[PDB]
Amino acid sequence: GGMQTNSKIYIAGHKGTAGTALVENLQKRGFNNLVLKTRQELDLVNQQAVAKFFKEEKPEYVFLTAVLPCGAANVAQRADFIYENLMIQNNVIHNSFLNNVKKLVFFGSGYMYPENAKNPLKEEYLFQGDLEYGAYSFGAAKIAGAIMCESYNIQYGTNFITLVLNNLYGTKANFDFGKSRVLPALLRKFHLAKLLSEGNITQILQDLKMNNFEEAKEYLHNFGISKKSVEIWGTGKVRREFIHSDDLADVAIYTMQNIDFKDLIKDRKSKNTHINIGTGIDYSIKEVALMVKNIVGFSGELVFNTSRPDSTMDRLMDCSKIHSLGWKHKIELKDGIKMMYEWYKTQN
Amino acid sequence: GGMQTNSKIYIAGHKGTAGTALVENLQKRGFNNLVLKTRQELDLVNQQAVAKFFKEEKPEYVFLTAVLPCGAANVAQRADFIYENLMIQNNVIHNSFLNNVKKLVFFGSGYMYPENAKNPLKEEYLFQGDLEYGAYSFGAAKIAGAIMCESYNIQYGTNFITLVLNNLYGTKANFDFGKSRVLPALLRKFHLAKLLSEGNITQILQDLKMNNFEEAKEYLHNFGISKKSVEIWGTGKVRREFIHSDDLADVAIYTMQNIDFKDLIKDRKSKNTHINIGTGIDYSIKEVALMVKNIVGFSGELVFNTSRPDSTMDRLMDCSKIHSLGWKHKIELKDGIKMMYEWYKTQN
Ligand SMILES: NC(=O)C1=CN([C@@H]2O[C@H](COP(=O)(O)OP(=O)(O)OC[C@H]3O[C@@H](n4cnc5c(N)ncnc54)[C@H](OP(=O)(O)O)[C@@H]3O)[C@@H](O)[C@H]2O)C=CC1
Ligand SMILES: NC(=O)C1=CN([C@@H]2O[C@H](COP(=O)(O)OP(=O)(O)OC[C@H]3O[C@@H](n4cnc5c(N)ncnc54)[C@H](OP(=O)(O)O)[C@@H]3O)[C@@H](O)[C@H]2O)C=CC1
Repeated sequence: GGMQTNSKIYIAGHKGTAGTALVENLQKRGFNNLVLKTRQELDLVNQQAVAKFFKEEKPEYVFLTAVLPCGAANVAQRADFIYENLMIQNNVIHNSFLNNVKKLVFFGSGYMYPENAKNPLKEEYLFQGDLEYGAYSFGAAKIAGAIMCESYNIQYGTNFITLVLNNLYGTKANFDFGKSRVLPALLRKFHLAKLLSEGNITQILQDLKMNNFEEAKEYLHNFGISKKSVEIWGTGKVRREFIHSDDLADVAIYTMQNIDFKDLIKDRKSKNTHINIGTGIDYSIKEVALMVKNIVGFSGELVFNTSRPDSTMDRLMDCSKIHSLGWKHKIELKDGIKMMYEWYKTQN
Repeated sequence: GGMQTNSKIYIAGHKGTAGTALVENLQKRGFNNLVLKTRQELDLVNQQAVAKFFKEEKPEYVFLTAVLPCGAANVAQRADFIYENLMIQNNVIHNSFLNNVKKLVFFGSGYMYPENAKNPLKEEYLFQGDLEYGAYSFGAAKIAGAIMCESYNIQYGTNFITLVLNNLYGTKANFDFGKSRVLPALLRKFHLAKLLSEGNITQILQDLKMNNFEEAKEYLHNFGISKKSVEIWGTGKVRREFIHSDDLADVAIYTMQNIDFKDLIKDRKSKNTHINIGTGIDYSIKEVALMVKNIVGFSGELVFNTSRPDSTMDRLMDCSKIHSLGWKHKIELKDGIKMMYEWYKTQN
């Protein structure tokens, strides 16, 4: 009946934001029989390496967090987003089946839903219109991962569950400036703005990768940071939903212990058995940036540059299905950002 | 203008219905430099074997015809349809790019289009609604195939074209009942029912490769074959489009010679760069069956078994795009069935 304290657990991609929170929350709950492989010891795109790993380690449970993620900086990698994510998904999912994995959890993305779908997004809005253009191939790969899980559950009686989320953040998130995840990057930008407005050359230099402070200030300004203001592109009315990675780990563990494919099936032709996860509430980028600015204590202005349009669709999950299955989020956004900022300050 | 007589051409899946016609057409047209590998010498799902083949063979052009087809007999293989076809597509397309293949042609399916799309199906109907339940995971795989070709073309400037077709038949078809498509299967059914009505036990045993007539008669009845009737599972009302594999080979070769990715993009609106191929004409399964019945000369009647959840989905391509690009079909259905039947009695 679900995971046991001695169950062998593989968290794929365990160094990422979701993966780190899954490791720490599993062991806080008493599950420490973990199998972990960094990218350098196991390239999940390589089918031979993945098949060898599953044959040797025989994990009983799998949390598949590894991804090549679509972001504003790397959007040109249209081919890589579909190839690499399809290969990770196929390799891990099929080899879990071959080696009699008990349950698996795969994480979907809100980019799998049509660009013009109604918010809040229901699980049955899959395939109801075209995907957003920049995330088109990434979203198609996420669709194929969700359909793969379901197709293995139907043909082979596996228990492979897809949980779909929008924006992740966490106590120990990826604040690196290249793969610019929305909430961690906003937090760091207001933190650097506060350090700049205080005249703190050293901690800026340490917090950045850099040794030339004039180069640092130019780098700050490219991201809208100034002594007396933070400027962000757009109207500020684009709306986003966020989930703290402790809540991500909480629902993923709850799914392992409680939600089986039979719990999701329709009366006949069962489809759309993926489950949305999230907090069910969204905020405008203006409301989020202001919450970060207050938590950080930056004294300067918040400015929205409406000359270059934000373009983006709103994304908010309808979480009524996971609620009915017995799980709801524990961390509200203001409390979650405060957790993230306290860890961030005690870091470098 | 592209492939030359001495260009090295790889036809993946060369022993199949599409692949056999492509091979004979290429050879008879003077292309003397073909690489062919059976499934036993090259498993296209195995990434390691495929990467070795391209690295060590360096084909210049690729026709990707290998597939796990979705038919009425194997509809239960819902997981194999998406995993196996995704792996074949991923391995061949990516290792083509990795080894500087000049051009590739991939075959999509009309199951990639929404079940309730209007007919004739336009290329832009991709993602405008859900897929039919039986072909769902197969159609999702074929969607990802078409999107990967386009994505590699966009990011890397490859020249990977997707041609999308509905029902395939051909002169040297697979008649083997475990995998045979609906037109070759109907052909063998009426032929067998004709032999049964004529009473020649010996020829039935030879066609079925059986040495017990009581087992033979049980096998025929279970496939709906009798002295006085052939039954078909369905209403017989659904309308489908068929293309003969010689026409498929012709348009695949015509595409390789004439149609480039740069021809397919309307500037910034580069999406739906797949191309429908077909004959532009529909037939109900009832119309097809008694056309087959009259060509084999069976004296009996059709019988329809209604079944709990029949397809109800028509499939007919809109071919305006390929027609404007300079190709039209040549082989009408009645002529193609007669070609197939003449080859059939050559084997039996
Ligand atoms: N974060 C978000 O805002 C969203 C997250 N999700 C989903 O949540 C899941 C995890 O997200 P997140 O935690 O943000 O992902 P991260 O990008 O933070 O971490 C991903 C992990 O995958 C590893 N990885 C990538 N490619 C390979 C590979 N070929 N072989 C081995 N390891 C590899 C990376 O390793 P390295 O660090 O060495 O590259 C990294 O540790 C993903 O499925 C993602 O799509 C869904 C929607 C949005
Ligand atoms: N038939 C129809 O009505 C429809 C057809 N299509 C299109 O038809 C195209 C192909 O037509 P067709 O040629 O008739 O399909 P077939 O199944 O007739 O041919 C498939 C070929 O690929 C080979 N193959 C399959 N898997 C592997 C593998 N893992 N390694 C090596 N070889 C493999 C098979 O070999 P083996 O014999 O060893 O399996 C066979 O020779 C597909 O791309 C599909 O899109 C689309 C929609 C409907």
